[PDB]
Amino acid sequence: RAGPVTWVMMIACVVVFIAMQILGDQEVMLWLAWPFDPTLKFEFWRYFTHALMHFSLMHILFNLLWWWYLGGAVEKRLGSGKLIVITLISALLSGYVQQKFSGPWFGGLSGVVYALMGYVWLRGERDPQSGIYLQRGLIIFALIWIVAGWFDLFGMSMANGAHIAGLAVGLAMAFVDSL
Ligand SMILES: *C(=O)c1cc(N)ccc1[C@@H](*)C(=O)OCCc1ccccc1
Ligand SMILES: CCCCCCCCCO[C@@H]1O[C@H](CO)[C@@H](O)[C@H](O)[C@H]1O
Ligand SMILES: [Cl-]
Repeated sequence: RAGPVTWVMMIACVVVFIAMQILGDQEVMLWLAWPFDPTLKFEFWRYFTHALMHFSLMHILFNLLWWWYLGGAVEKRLGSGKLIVITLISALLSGYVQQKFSGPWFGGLSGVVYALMGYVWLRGERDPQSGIYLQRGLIIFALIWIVAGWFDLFGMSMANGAHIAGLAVGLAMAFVDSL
């Protein structure tokens, strides 16, 4: 069974997605988006809660599938705290990069997913004895997912910088952990 962090993130993402359909996207953003006014700067949740908002059925579905699988394996084999820190750092840095080039109106677990991909793969590669690795088939489907994003496939128009930021964090932490 999926652990407490894997579970609560999925719940939170569904609750927020529901809230977005009922109230509208823009209204949910006013509460959860990255600070878009200087007066909102000390509302600390906003540097993270942008990761809980999704705009498309397809990104929430696939973001949560990857989260469920990679997050779940990290949680079970390496503990809940590990998953928390990976999420918080990747959300913060991917958010930071995104807002820098495209402004404060954005959201999604896309960045956090890149970080779990990076983490799980590089950790399996460098430190087999940890128990976690990214299976061959999944490397392939991860790469297709990455490629679909990079080249704007399937009518998608996302920013690459934030995704790079997320992957960098996952690699960095995998590097640190395999010493
Ligand atoms: C982030 O949300 C993101 C990042 C990348 N690189 C690709 C997609 C997404 C969102 C997502 O999962 O969208 C669905 C893509 C998809 C999956 C399967 C078939 C067709 C399209
Ligand atoms: C560009 C010139 C005008 C700027 C207008 C920006 C107003 C700042 C909005 O603040 C936000 O208002 C929301 C509802 O209005 C609340 O949900 C939220 O708690 C609050 O933080
Ligand atoms: Cl989305």
